Amino acid sequence: VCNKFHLNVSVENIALMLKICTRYLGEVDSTMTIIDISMLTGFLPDAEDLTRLSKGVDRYISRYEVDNNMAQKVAVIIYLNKVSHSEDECLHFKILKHFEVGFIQPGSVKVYSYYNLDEKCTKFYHPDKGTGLLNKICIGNVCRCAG
Repeated sequence: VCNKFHLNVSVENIALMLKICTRYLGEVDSTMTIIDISMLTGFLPDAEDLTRLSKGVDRYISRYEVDNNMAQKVAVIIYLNKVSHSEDECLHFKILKHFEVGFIQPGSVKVYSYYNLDEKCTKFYHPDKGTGLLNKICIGNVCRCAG
Protein backbone atom coordinates (compact mmCIF):
# COMPACT_ATOMS: atom_id res chain seq x y z
CA VAL A 1 0.00 0.00 0.00
CA CYS A 2 1.01 3.69 -0.37
CA ASN A 3 2.36 3.99 -3.83
CA LYS A 4 2.30 7.40 -5.59
CA PHE A 5 3.39 9.25 -2.39
CA HIS A 6 6.16 9.00 0.17
CA LEU A 7 4.53 9.76 3.51
CA ASN A 8 5.90 8.87 6.93
CA VAL A 9 4.55 10.54 10.05
CA SER A 10 6.45 10.87 13.30
CA VAL A 11 5.54 12.59 16.54
CA GLU A 12 8.07 13.80 19.10
CA ASN A 13 7.82 15.03 22.67
CA ILE A 14 8.24 18.57 24.00
CA ALA A 15 1.34 18.34 24.34
CA LEU A 16 3.87 17.03 21.82
CA MET A 17 5.01 18.23 18.39
CA LEU A 18 3.39 16.42 15.46
CA LYS A 19 5.44 16.43 12.25
CA ILE A 20 4.30 15.37 8.77
CA CYS A 21 6.59 15.02 5.74
CA THR A 22 5.53 14.20 2.19
CA ARG A 23 6.87 13.86 -1.35
CA TYR A 24 5.24 13.00 -4.66
CA LEU A 25 6.40 9.88 -6.53
CA GLY A 26 6.24 11.40 -10.01
CA GLU A 27 8.10 13.81 -12.28
CA VAL A 28 5.90 16.92 -11.99
CA ASP A 29 4.79 18.72 -8.82
CA SER A 30 1.31 17.26 -8.33
CA THR A 31 -1.53 19.75 -8.16
CA MET A 32 -4.03 20.21 -5.32
CA THR A 33 -2.76 17.92 -2.57
CA ILE A 34 -5.06 17.24 0.38
CA ILE A 35 -3.66 16.43 3.82
CA ASP A 36 -6.22 14.65 5.99
CA ILE A 37 -5.13 14.53 9.64
CA SER A 38 -7.27 13.07 12.42
CA MET A 39 -6.28 13.70 16.02
CA LEU A 40 -5.75 11.32 18.93
CA THR A 41 -8.19 11.11 21.85
CA GLY A 42 -8.51 14.50 23.45
CA PHE A 43 -5.74 16.20 21.46
CA LEU A 44 -6.47 19.51 19.79
CA PRO A 45 -4.31 21.62 17.46
CA ASP A 46 -2.60 24.74 18.73
CA ALA A 47 -4.43 27.77 17.36
CA GLU A 48 -1.24 29.80 16.91
CA ASP A 49 0.73 27.05 15.17
CA LEU A 50 -2.00 26.11 12.70
CA THR A 51 -2.47 29.82 11.95
CA ARG A 52 1.23 29.91 11.06
CA LEU A 53 0.58 26.98 8.71
CA SER A 54 -2.24 28.84 6.96
CA LYS A 55 -0.24 31.99 6.17
CA GLY A 56 -0.64 32.71 2.47
CA VAL A 57 -2.20 31.02 -0.54
CA ASP A 58 0.39 28.20 -0.43
CA ARG A 59 -1.52 26.41 2.38
CA TYR A 60 -5.22 26.81 3.16
CA ILE A 61 -7.20 25.56 6.17
CA SER A 62 -10.98 25.88 6.49
CA ARG A 63 -12.83 27.96 9.07
CA TYR A 64 -12.13 26.67 12.57
CA GLU A 65 -13.28 27.78 16.00
CA VAL A 66 -10.82 28.89 18.67
CA ASP A 67 -11.06 28.19 22.40
CA ASN A 68 -8.39 28.03 25.14
CA ASN A 69 -5.64 28.20 22.46
CA MET A 70 -7.00 24.98 20.95
CA ALA A 71 -8.50 24.47 17.51
CA GLN A 72 -11.93 22.85 17.59
CA LYS A 73 -11.25 20.43 14.71
CA VAL A 74 -10.65 16.80 15.57
CA ALA A 75 -10.13 16.01 11.90
CA VAL A 76 -8.12 18.80 10.27
CA ILE A 77 -7.64 19.31 6.53
CA ILE A 78 -4.69 21.07 4.89
CA TYR A 79 -5.15 22.10 1.27
CA LEU A 80 -1.92 22.99 -0.51
CA ASN A 81 -1.58 23.66 -4.22
CA LYS A 82 1.58 21.70 -4.97
CA VAL A 83 3.70 18.93 -3.50
CA SER A 84 7.38 18.75 -4.38
CA HIS A 85 8.80 15.61 -5.97
CA SER A 86 12.46 16.48 -5.33
CA GLU A 87 12.48 17.74 -1.73
CA ASP A 88 10.21 17.06 1.26
CA GLU A 89 7.50 19.64 1.94
CA CYS A 90 7.38 19.02 5.66
CA LEU A 91 5.13 20.74 8.18
CA HIS A 92 4.73 20.60 11.94
CA PHE A 93 2.36 21.80 14.65
CA LYS A 94 1.62 21.00 18.29
CA ILE A 95 -1.33 19.00 19.59
CA LEU A 96 -2.54 20.11 23.02
CA LYS A 97 -4.21 17.40 25.10
CA HIS A 98 -6.51 19.06 27.60
CA PHE A 99 -8.72 16.22 28.87
CA GLU A 100 -7.16 12.83 29.56
CA VAL A 101 -8.92 9.53 28.92
CA GLY A 102 -7.70 5.98 29.30
CA PHE A 103 -6.51 4.05 26.23
CA ILE A 104 -5.34 6.65 23.69
CA GLN A 105 -6.44 5.77 20.14
CA PRO A 106 -4.10 6.22 17.14
CA GLY A 107 -4.48 9.20 14.85
CA SER A 108 -4.09 9.10 11.10
CA VAL A 109 -2.66 11.19 8.27
CA LYS A 110 -3.96 10.70 4.73
CA VAL A 111 -2.60 12.13 1.49
CA TYR A 112 -4.30 12.27 -1.93
CA SER A 113 -4.51 14.69 -4.83
CA TYR A 114 -7.09 15.64 -7.43
CA TYR A 115 -6.10 13.32 -10.27
CA ASN A 116 -5.74 10.40 -7.83
CA LEU A 117 -8.68 10.29 -5.45
CA ASP A 118 -8.25 6.50 -5.56
CA GLU A 119 -5.06 6.96 -3.52
CA LYS A 120 -4.99 5.30 -0.10
CA CYS A 121 -1.68 6.25 1.52
CA THR A 122 -2.51 6.38 5.22
CA LYS A 123 -0.05 6.22 8.10
CA PHE A 124 -1.17 6.09 11.71
CA TYR A 125 0.73 7.79 14.50
CA HIS A 126 0.84 6.89 18.18
CA PRO A 127 2.78 8.84 20.84
CA ASP A 128 4.11 5.59 22.35
CA LYS A 129 4.26 3.06 19.50
CA GLY A 130 6.33 3.68 16.40
CA THR A 131 4.19 2.40 13.55
CA GLY A 132 0.92 3.57 15.13
CA LEU A 133 -0.89 0.28 14.51
CA LEU A 134 -2.82 -0.96 17.52
CA ASN A 135 -1.57 -4.23 18.97
CA LYS A 136 -2.52 -7.48 17.27
CA ILE A 137 -0.83 -10.88 17.36
CA CYS A 138 -1.01 -12.10 13.81
CA ILE A 139 0.09 -15.43 12.32
CA GLY A 140 0.07 -15.20 8.53
CA ASN A 141 -3.43 -15.06 7.08
CA VAL A 142 -5.64 -15.37 10.19
CA CYS A 143 -5.32 -12.75 12.89
CA ARG A 144 -6.48 -11.92 16.42
CA CYS A 145 -6.64 -9.06 18.93
CA ALA A 146 -3.77 -8.59 21.38
CA GLY A 147 -5.17 -5.86 23.62
